[PDB]
Amino acid sequence: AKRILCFGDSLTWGWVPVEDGAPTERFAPDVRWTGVLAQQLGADFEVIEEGLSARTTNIDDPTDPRLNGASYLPSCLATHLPLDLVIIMLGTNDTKAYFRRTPLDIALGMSVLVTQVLTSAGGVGTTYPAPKVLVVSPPPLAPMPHPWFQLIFEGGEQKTTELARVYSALASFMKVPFFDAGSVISTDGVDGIHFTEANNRDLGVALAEQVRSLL
Amino acid sequence: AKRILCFGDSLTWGWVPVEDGAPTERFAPDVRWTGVLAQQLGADFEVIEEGLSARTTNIDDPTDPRLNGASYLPSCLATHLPLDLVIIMLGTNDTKAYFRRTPLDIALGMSVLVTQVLTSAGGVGTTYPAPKVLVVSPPPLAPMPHPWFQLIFEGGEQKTTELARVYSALASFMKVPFFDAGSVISTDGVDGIHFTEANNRDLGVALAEQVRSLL
Amino acid sequence: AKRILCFGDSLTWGWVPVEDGAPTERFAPDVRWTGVLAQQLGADFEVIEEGLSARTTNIDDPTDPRLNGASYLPSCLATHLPLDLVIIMLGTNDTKAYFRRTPLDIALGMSVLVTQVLTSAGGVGTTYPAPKVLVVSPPPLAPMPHPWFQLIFEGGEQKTTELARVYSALASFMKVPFFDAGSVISTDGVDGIHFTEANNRDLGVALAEQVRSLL
Amino acid sequence: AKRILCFGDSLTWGWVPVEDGAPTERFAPDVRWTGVLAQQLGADFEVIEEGLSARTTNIDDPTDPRLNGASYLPSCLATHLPLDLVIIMLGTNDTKAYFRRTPLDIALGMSVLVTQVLTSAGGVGTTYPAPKVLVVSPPPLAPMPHPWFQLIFEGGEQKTTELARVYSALASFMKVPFFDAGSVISTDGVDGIHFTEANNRDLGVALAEQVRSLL
Amino acid sequence: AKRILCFGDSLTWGWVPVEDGAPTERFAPDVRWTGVLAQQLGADFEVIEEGLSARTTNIDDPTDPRLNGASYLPSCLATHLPLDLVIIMLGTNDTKAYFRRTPLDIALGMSVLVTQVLTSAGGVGTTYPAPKVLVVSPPPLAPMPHPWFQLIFEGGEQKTTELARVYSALASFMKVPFFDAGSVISTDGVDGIHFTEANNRDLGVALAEQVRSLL
Amino acid sequence: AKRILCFGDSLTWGWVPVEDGAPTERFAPDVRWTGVLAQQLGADFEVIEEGLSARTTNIDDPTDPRLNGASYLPSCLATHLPLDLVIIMLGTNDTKAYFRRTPLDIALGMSVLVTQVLTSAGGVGTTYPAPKVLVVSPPPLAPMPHPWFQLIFEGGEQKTTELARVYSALASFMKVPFFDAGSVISTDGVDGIHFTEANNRDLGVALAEQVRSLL
Amino acid sequence: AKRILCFGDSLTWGWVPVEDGAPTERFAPDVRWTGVLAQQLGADFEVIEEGLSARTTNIDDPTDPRLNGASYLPSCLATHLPLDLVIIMLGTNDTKAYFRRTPLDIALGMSVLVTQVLTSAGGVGTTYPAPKVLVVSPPPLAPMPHPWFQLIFEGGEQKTTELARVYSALASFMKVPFFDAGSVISTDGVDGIHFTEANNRDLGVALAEQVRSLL
Amino acid sequence: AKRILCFGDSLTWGWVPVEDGAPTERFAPDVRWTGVLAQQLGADFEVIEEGLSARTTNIDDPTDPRLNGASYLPSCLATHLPLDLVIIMLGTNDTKAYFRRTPLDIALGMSVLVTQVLTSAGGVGTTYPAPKVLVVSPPPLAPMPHPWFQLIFEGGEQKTTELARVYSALASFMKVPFFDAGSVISTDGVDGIHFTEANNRDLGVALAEQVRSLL
Repeated sequence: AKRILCFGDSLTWGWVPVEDGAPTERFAPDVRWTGVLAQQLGADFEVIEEGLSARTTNIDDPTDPRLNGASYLPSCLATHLPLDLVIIMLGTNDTKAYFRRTPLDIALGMSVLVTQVLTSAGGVGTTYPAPKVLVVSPPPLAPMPHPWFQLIFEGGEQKTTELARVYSALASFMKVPFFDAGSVISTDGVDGIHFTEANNRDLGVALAEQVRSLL
Repeated sequence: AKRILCFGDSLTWGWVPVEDGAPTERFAPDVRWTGVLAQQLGADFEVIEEGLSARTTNIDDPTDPRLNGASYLPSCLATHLPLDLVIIMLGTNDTKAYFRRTPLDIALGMSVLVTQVLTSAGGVGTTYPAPKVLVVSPPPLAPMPHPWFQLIFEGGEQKTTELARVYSALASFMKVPFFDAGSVISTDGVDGIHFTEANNRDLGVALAEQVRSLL
Repeated sequence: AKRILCFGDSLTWGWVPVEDGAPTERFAPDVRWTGVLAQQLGADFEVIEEGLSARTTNIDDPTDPRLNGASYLPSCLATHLPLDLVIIMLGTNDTKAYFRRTPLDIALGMSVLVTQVLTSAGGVGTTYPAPKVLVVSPPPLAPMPHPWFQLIFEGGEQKTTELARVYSALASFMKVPFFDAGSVISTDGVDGIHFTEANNRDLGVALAEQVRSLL
Repeated sequence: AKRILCFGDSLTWGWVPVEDGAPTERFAPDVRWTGVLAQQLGADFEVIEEGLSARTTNIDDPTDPRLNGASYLPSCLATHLPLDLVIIMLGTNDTKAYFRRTPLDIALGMSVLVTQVLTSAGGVGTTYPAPKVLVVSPPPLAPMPHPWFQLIFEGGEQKTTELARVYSALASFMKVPFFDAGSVISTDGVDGIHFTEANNRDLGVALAEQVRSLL
Repeated sequence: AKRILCFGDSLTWGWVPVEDGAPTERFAPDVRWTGVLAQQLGADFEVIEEGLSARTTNIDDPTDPRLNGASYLPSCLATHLPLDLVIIMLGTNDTKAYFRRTPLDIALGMSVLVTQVLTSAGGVGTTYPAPKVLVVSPPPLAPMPHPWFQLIFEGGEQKTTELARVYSALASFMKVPFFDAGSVISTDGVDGIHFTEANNRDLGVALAEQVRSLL
Repeated sequence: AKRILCFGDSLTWGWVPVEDGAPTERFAPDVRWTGVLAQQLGADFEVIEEGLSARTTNIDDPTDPRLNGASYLPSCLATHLPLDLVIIMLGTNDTKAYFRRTPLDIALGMSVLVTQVLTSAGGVGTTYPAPKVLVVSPPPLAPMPHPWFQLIFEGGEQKTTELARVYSALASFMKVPFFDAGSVISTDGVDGIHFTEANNRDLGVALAEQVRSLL
Repeated sequence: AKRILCFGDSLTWGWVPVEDGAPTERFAPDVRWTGVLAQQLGADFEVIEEGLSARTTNIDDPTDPRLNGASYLPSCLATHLPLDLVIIMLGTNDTKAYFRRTPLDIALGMSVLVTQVLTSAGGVGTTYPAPKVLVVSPPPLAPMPHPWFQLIFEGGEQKTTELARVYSALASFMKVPFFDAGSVISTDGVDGIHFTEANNRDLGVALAEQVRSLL
Repeated sequence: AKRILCFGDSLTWGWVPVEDGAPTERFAPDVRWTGVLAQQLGADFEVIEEGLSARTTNIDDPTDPRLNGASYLPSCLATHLPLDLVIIMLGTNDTKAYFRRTPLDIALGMSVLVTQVLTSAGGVGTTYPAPKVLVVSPPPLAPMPHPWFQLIFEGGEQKTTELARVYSALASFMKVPFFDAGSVISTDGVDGIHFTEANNRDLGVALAEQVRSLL
């Protein structure tokens, strides 16, 4: 089978949006989009789920040492070889107010991740090739009813509206494929951040189409 | 299904032993012991493969920044919740000559990993409990025909022979389960380090029994 | 007896406000609010005083390496187990001009401390549970007659007026108790920063009621 | 009342020794030696308990970031002013095999702590003087039935036999008070490391005499 | 022959401008300005090419650890002794938006490099003198059709326009030779950043005159 | 004799202002103000000159690792015991544009140096007392004809007009002596930054009066 | 022409051995082995000289920050693309007594450099492939008359005798070419470390044959 | 007057030996050897005293951050220009048992200091040349009655006896002046470490001769 690694944040993990913000649980394996992707691709594909809630592209979060995507991705790639394609959907967490990042800064973080994929051939001690990479801008954020989410994401809705543009430009320069998740879904979870069951279905179906076309 | 994360090194990844040392490829999904484990346990269980070749317990390798297990594990656990059990088989790489580690130093690295599993409840924003842990000593190393492996593993065999004892002592102190892989297989790969198809099968069958006893 | 850890800054230590700014002394053990709290609760409770003047939530002070609350709290918690409750009143120092922090930044520092309490079960080698936590916003700052305090707290009053709102939002999200010190006292010390004897009395009496409600 | 800070490790915290090593609980407040000390001294004195299990003099423990005594002590001293005396009993953990420390190295660690006490006058913004210091060597370790404790303390029984000598030499050089806990008790806990109820009583009574002599 | 080291970025390496941004190749050795310089100077001179694409004066690039000029230059000078002149043309990369540098900041980076050249006498174990230095401001950037170049260089056109003035002031203060590449060429490459064949020729001819005037 | 340490920057070293900016020489020992101070005090005082050109209060200069005053002062104090008084005149370099410091930031740097003086009793192995400290604001800067000095000091003329205010407030709070050099001289050097012969004489005479009054 | 980068230490730079140890000069361009190599190969090849005296494989020298080969090589490769072959001769400096390195440690450093070459495709923004690599063990060291060289190289002659073996093993494992300089020359310089004119000729001739076999 | 910087440790500061080890005071200005040197040389020379008790050549002391000679020297040299000669007597503290240094390691630290002096021309913004250097081995240590000194200097008598040999070899290689203090005095202080009045006189007279011979 061809092997597809989905690297991302809570949107990849499958965070169930709740009115009280947190804590929550994971969408069922056949409901979260990575599962819908697996189902739509079929049994000659294997999907590997590497979504970590709150993960950023390449910035340390002072509240939690686990969340720097670029710190983890090289080790993850070498763990999962052989791989055919890595889907990277990140950037939503980088738009939190405390990071004070512009859309460019976020695209630069994404560029680091893209380069990690492109330079991954061989892993540790193998003959395996580098996978391809698909850069995915997350859908724009929506208004958030929970006061804490409103606070931590101040300015974030605005910055997420620019990610499709800056990620498309980056992908074009780096000669790697791009897909805008916002082109097929809006962020419809009750919290303004996460995905509904239908959001997950629609993105999984859309990404299966992208994956088939790329391989 | 109950979820089992197998955190380890090349022995968990499925490195195919070769006479010329490296490079190599991965054992087929149903051949490597993690796949044997999955097949033996059947559909009431799910296995997650997190084996990274050359990984250590908790020591940076000056040749490769990807290999410190303890740097990666917390992020891995939070990625994969919900989990029921983490099987950790590490320590072989720590016995390389260049690390100058004693069996105690290696057991201390394992202790860090055990604590990371025991303190993992909730992950990022969830209601999930911590998984159980199973500490696994790898089998003793064997004579290595390739001169580079002989060099990098000088003194290593003797240290691997002590890991069942030090890990059992650690596990008893921390009140967590222990299993010695060396109690069911010898290291029979042609390189003196990695596993044959039969080694993989025997370990997968043995670990399935261990999993059933714990979950 | 139930053990209550009071983790804070000079307002917890008991700094006596003086017209010449500094130096000063500590309020007497029966006058500072932690002592009032102890007296009001009686012998079924033991109050542990951990107030360090000038302490911040989680930011290094360039003038003094002792003042990062988050650097100290985990060691403090493991020292003081068994614990039933940790009361945290911090954020006033974070509002000093030189830190250039917003109310959100300060609430994020508070979030780090909350998580350190919530994840403290066991300490070093024990069977003890984590304590509960009570997040306390300090009262707003008041006019300051001393020229140096005027300088270092420029913009601070306005930030302290926002802390009840941002800490309440945080506590709600994290599902932990919140209390606003500003709901029972104003900052009445002559320096515009610290507490009078009556401020200490009133806060100690109010907090005893909070403690009894939680334990 | 005169204020006495007891800075130490699990022997100050009051670890209850057990046959199975860990986990355990704390001796009751009236049983641990810091409580005995307080009772023996009476109302003219106040005892502050700052014992952290596994704490070293001044060395980072790779397994736990909380354990470097010298990292914490300056903040602790400024927290607890006004102080009349600091009793420091540390060095047992420094004798663990993995630290590879000699008795001299351990005494040098103690020297750092002594200097932190001697240089602590004023704290943050106060008129208080520096407290006196009392350097205390812990009793020699004893045979340990638990295999993990045997492993981690290999060579440590021997090193602990030398601490009275090297600490006495240090304290003489630094012109500060010294007391050997081994002059009054042997390590009689079932694990070979920690104190019995009677050890706690005997040491508390002995230290009360030392405090009265100094204050 | 007198030896001339040309230390720079892609403008010194000889990056061929392309409409799709990247990837590209190097201008031929007789076409890039360092080769024109060598040809124009003739046999009494020797040119050493040390241009690294994307290199900055003295600032780490978060996307690529190879790019800090000041990290490399001292090792490079000691490698190439004996030297008569070092031509330094850098600053263009420093004007990328993500570095948030002012013309002054960039001139201060150039100052570090100048001092590295001035203090280079002897290298490792030699009797050789320091070379002279020639500070060169790059020409102003121009409009960039590629959306990714436009993004990463936002604000850069404006900052590059100031480099001749700030570098001239620096060089005057430091009492070292200065030349403005913008005095003889405009940035005519199709991407708005790199040099055409004619730009290379004109700059090489001009720099040959500067070299003869200094050596 | 009483021992007076003069800790400062180029204005303490005795930089001779020159129209061409740099390089320069030092004023003669009887002309620089530290020499005038010595003469005025007489031979029952010993003046120790510790002026380092370009030194800041407590901020690293990216162009030169020698220039952080606070990195050097504790070692300097311990070198020169016994000492009666330390005169600190710093802050001019902190006003350089690249540091992006406010007058408050610079006063906070000064506070670190004051504390280092006040906590210096005993040095290494001695019985000697801490010296007193005299905080001195440098005179305001003047117009600078040299384009490099104009560049690096942009915004600094205005900041230096504020140092007397912020340093007087700091000194008042810390209960240490203050003197404004601007109260007796203007910056009359041809470069707008450094002192003329008369500026040196007038400041030395004034500081001798201050020293006598303080001891 | 095909481009050959010679990455090395003083043996590549062309250090002229002298009886007084240091300082010295460089062998003439037609005498040092890199120039003999160029002459032997002729105009279809281009030799790039990157030898830095005292350079180590991958270890910082406490006396000189310029000397870590692995710190410099990635930047050097990207500078000099396009490249066809990198010849690496290093390890002599790693045998200095102060580094306390074994032959394995030195071969591990070499491994880092080999990996840097193998992973160098593309450089910064190019279409160029990775060059091939040739690992070269230096000849064994000889007796040294200068007392300082005797001191700093104590144990080094014995370690250098082992480098051909360990480098051969490493090269075999990594599936890259290997050549032992010691197979064609002995270290005949008067200082017991550096090369004579004839040593340079013989190695240049031998390495030209090696190059012709690879390209 | 020519300016002579005496850079050293307690032997340069003028530590008065005492039977109780520490604390002590400084020898009077005309009794410590730097003052003897000044009196002997007379008014055409100016001696600058830069002796810091416990200073090492270039190693951090874990007990005291002030003691790394190499961290301080470059800033000191630039402070004290113009300079004619730097006399460096260091290495005694590096022989303390806890540093685990060999004589070679200490000579390498001295080499760093020598290079700092040799490369000091110009300082910050000046026209001044580098001073000359004189490398001075301290005399051999002697038997020590104080138990703390016996402990911390274990192995030091042997190592200090080697310093004249290794420093002479170093100075010869580096082509700089060397003088052995042990050629004119023995360490006659009652503590076995520091100098008597006569030791000071004898060394000061000897060094005056060395200074005149070099200048």
